[PDB]
Amino acid sequence: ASVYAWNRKRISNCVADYSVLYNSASFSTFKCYGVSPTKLNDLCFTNVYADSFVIRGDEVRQIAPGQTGKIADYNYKLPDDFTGCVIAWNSNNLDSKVGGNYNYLYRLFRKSNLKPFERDISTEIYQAGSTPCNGVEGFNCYFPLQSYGFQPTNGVGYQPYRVVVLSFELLHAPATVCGPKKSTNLVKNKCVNFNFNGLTGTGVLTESNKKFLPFQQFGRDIADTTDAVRDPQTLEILDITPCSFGGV
Amino acid sequence: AYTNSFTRGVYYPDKVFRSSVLHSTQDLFLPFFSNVTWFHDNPVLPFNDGVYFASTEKSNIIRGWIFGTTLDSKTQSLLIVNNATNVVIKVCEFQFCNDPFLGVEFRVYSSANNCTFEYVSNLREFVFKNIDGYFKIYSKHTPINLVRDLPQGFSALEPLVDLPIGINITRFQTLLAAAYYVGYLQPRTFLLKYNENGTITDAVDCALDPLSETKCTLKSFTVEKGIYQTSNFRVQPTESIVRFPNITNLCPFGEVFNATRF
Amino acid sequence: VLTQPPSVSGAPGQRVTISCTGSSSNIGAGYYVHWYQQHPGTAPKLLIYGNSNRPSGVPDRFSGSKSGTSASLAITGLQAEDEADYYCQSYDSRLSGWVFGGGTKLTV
Amino acid sequence: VQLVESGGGLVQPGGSLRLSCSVSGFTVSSNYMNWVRQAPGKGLEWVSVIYPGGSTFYPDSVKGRFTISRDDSKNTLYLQMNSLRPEDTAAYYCASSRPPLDLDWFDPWGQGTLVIVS
Ligand SMILES: *[C@@H]1O[C@H](CO)[C@@H](O[C@@H]2O[C@H](CO)[C@@H](O)[C@H](O)[C@H]2NC(C)=O)[C@H](O)[C@H]1NC(C)=O
Ligand SMILES: *[C@@H]1O[C@H](CO)[C@@H](O)[C@H](O)[C@H]1NC(C)=O
Ligand SMILES: *[C@@H]1O[C@H](CO)[C@@H](O)[C@H](O)[C@H]1NC(C)=O
Ligand SMILES: *[C@@H]1O[C@H](CO)[C@@H](O)[C@H](O)[C@H]1NC(C)=O
Ligand SMILES: *[C@@H]1O[C@H](CO)[C@@H](O)[C@H](O)[C@H]1NC(C)=O
Ligand SMILES: *[C@@H]1O[C@H](CO)[C@@H](O)[C@H](O)[C@H]1NC(C)=O
Ligand SMILES: *[C@@H]1O[C@H](CO)[C@@H](O)[C@H](O)[C@H]1NC(C)=O
Ligand SMILES: *[C@@H]1O[C@H](CO)[C@@H](O)[C@H](O)[C@H]1NC(C)=O
Repeated sequence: ASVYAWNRKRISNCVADYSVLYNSASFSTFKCYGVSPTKLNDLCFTNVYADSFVIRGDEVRQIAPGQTGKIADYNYKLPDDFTGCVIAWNSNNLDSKVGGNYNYLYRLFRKSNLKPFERDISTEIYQAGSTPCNGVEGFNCYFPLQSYGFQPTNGVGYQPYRVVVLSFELLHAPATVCGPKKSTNLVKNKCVNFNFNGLTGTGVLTESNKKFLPFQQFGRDIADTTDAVRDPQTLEILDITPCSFGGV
Repeated sequence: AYTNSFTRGVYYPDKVFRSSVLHSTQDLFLPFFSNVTWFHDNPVLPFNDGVYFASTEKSNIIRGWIFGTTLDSKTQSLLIVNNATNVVIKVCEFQFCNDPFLGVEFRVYSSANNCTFEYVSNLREFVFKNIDGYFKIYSKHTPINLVRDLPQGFSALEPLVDLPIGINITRFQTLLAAAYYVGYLQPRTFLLKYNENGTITDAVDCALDPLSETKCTLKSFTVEKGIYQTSNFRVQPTESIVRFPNITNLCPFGEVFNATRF
Repeated sequence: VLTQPPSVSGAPGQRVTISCTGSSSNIGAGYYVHWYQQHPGTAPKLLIYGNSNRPSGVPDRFSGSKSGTSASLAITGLQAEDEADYYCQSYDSRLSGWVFGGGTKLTV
Repeated sequence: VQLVESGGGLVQPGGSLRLSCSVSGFTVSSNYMNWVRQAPGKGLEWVSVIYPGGSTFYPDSVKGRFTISRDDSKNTLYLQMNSLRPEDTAAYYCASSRPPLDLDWFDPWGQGTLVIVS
């Protein structure tokens, strides 16, 4: 979408594989605000909003909290406390046309600045002066939007770049979007420090001969002590035996 | 119309395996022998702590529910439609009909904007409760051998889904294309009897009578011969009495406001 | 500041141009070379905007082309309309400055 | 449209000027505005860049000294220079309405304000 009319996609109830985006070299800008770019997988949020737009090279610096300019103030404004990472890459060989690619537009003239994540898509001819335009362009009557002359012969500062901003929103909600989870090899007949989903402790795990119901994740004994767990991956039932100890 | 709920409405409090143990837990449950309404229509009904639903349809006429608060597109509401082999769970700003129904065609809402969540996966019993943002649904499908009754048997409802949707459910309405029952859950403590295979085979409603109360104190399903202390009687206050002295020595306000000279 | 020639001299009638070499963020000054025909003693008057483009009222002389870190502000048919001071501008480094080059006082 | 600058002239060293940049036709409140200074024999550098939303950018010429503004009621801009450095001896320019696939950057210029600042 055009930067003046950015396409907001809500990401929820899914596994956010941030390691691919971080590890790859396809992006030229990767500015993370409020999160650590190498710890992003461990941060769970209620909503993730993917703001997709194209800006010019010189304006990539403007896709940040606190920036100003024709785009930052009249097209796509970010809040000072924006949380998320801004990812952008050079798209010169994708959007530019020999005769100039003018299909990408941005808003240049507006009565006031946008609110965070405000999408103003009005096409009313902007009245800059005091004379009503009444649908006629002229003195003090300027169209509020203007197109970009994207061409393959333009310098880098005028080449198109594709920018994707992943906005991280945490609401009073379960927080359904998280990164991939770590898993390790199962160790049997030895004392290990284990963590099965949310069940943690120390003990010896052996093959179980117990039969759990299809919806039961772990077993607990008469003293509220965990004595069996279901393996989250292979649906094996494992008994937890406390590590041998005693007086000497 | 009303009927006797008997011992129906128990569900597995959590996803925990327990073997040959009596577990004491307090949660929202359908009271044993509660007074439950027998429906043969579909008005909007209030939703308090949770709702118990059961139906005895052979033609599968009743196949949906509406849950929410405003139910008029002002707030989010949950729409569930179970057709054939595909059940759709959707939370959106639905604009519902003033008398919603399904045909035998879909005329439930006229618009369903700003959708936030979607998931697809005889005697039928369900429990619907929204706790801390999770909408928990339990169900059981069993044989039925009565024509106009609620068999006096026992089954525990199993967890089906736990939708992580921040929905406030205070009223609800059923969706139909038959008879069904609606009851309400209360915060009582139950003693659940687990078998060696992790299922619930019996239960005691701890508030049903002094004998059931005794069972909870001993945490036994069998009460032995003897005398047991089970509760604590307290007379409650019936009024609120506040007393202060006679109001005397009033301030000479009359001497200022009704003064002969200002 | 882009390197602009100090001055341009000639009599009218010979085809001429005012080349202006300046990276100005590259892109031929971002096709953003604001060429202005500033009259001597009067405030600058823009001649051609969007160097390749001719703004309203631009003379038949008006022309403009930018290559790499260089530009070619051309006036065709040298006539009395050309004798003026010329100024070119572009964003400072890579900003939205509209900074100005060396300035070209074209004197006949 | 007509943009007539006022307030320029001779002011003693070190002071501040509340000059005004009148504009006709286009009420000067909501167009991307720029203000520049250009001394004799010198070039025009963007002293300030008054974004129509309100943001102001003073890239090179002005340094904490000059404030670009507009009087909303009269549709005429105001050109504040205050705490002018001995380096501020120059003239003013305050017009930005680009157009009449394009660039449209800093097209017009008004009558200008000429100031002698010793
Ligand atoms: C001044 O006098 C008036 C009436 O003469 C008082 O108004 C009366 O107040 C008494 C309470 O003390 C009421 O019982 C009467 O019914 C009121 N009557 C009227 C006509 O208002 C007024 O309260 C006096 N001032 C003060 C300070 O008590
Ligand atoms: C987990 O992934 C493995 C990969 O081989 C697959 O064998 C296993 O069935 C998956 N687990 C579940 C619960 O589907
Ligand atoms: C239901 O309530 C009515 C009066 O409110 C009572 O007479 C009736 O016995 C109740 N039903 C049961 C099963 O107790
Ligand atoms: C049930 O409804 C959903 C959407 O309302 C639809 O996609 C699905 O195909 C329907 N079921 C069948 C069996 O067609
Ligand atoms: C869409 O839903 C969000 C919350 O999920 C709410 O903030 C927003 O106002 C809704 N949009 C409309 C038009 O109601
Ligand atoms: C529930 O309703 C209260 C007011 O009725 C509101 O403040 C709260 O945010 C709502 N929460 C959800 C999850 O619906
Ligand atoms: C419990 O499960 C075992 C399967 O190992 C089965 O043989 C036994 O009959 C079951 N008992 C009950 C009461 O379901
Ligand atoms: C208050 O009034 C009652 C009569 O209503 C009187 O008997 C009592 O003595 C009074 N209290 C005092 C402190 O005089």
